Amino acid sequence: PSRTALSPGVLSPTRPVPNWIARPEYVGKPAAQEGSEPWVQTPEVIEKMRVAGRIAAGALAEAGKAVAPGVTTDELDRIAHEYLVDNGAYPSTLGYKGFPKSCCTSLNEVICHGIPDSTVITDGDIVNIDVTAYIGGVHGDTNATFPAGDVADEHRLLVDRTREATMRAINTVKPGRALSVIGRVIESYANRFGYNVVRDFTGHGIGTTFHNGLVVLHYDQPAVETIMQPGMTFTIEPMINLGALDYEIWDDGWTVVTKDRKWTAQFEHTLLVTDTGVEILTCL
Ligand SMILES: Fc1ccc(CSc2nnc[nH]2)cc1
Ligand SMILES: [Cl-]
Ligand code: NI
Ligand code: NI
Ligand code: NI
Repeated sequence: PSRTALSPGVLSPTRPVPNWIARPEYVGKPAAQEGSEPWVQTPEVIEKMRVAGRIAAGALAEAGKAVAPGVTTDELDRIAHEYLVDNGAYPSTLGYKGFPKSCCTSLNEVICHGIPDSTVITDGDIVNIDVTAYIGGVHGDTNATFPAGDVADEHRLLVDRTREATMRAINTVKPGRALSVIGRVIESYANRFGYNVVRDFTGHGIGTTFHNGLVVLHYDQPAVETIMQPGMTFTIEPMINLGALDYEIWDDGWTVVTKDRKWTAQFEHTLLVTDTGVEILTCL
């Protein structure tokens, strides 16, 4: 048997960032300056995003390595935070529209945007950790769902098939392809198992800004005319649900949970469209 429905715990004090680390503009402001930037990056921007992406990948791997029964989500945040700052990177979530931590930790029925807190991870949980680094004036964004101890077959297959859906979408990235093929591949794969792909949350262009206005749908909608072009950088980050798509937000205003409390899994990479195919920027 698995755990029952989560409730919110208490947050640790705000984690400090040394002053020599440049803040993204939106830290300390109610909203962010983003959503109207070019989608294709310059070679110099792409080189800085390789750095940001590899640091984020490091933070995710170190926090992921710690996922185990007994560990709290706040403990995962401390590991991510420290990895980012010791690498000279600002954690993009920290202060983003007031978000109070340095990564999102979303267990079980939490679709996304779980706030690291006193919540204790337990056997059979699935723990998504989503972390973004801001360094060299650019962002790199990545996430993965990690099993804690032995997970029930249905939840283990949900995680594995979500990771496979994500890799299948990434391997469709190639200049000239409609961006829509990503959602077509993800949803067709998910529907084999009777899963539902979340529609209200999407992937996004990313560059000097965290969400540059480019939207990447994870469901099938071929009316979108956008084509993948060399130099474009965006995320693929499908959330796939065992149950229905209906959701609710906690009183904290951030934590997004499935209304029927059935579990959900997500993976995410920041990608570059190259002249021949794709490069994953959030790689170790
Ligand atoms: F409003 C928020 C709060 C936290 C995040 C970081 S999780 C995430 N990574 N790609 C999309 N979302 C993003 C937006
Ligand atoms: Cl989002
Ligand atoms: Ni998000
Ligand atoms: Ni993310
Ligand atoms: Ni993202």
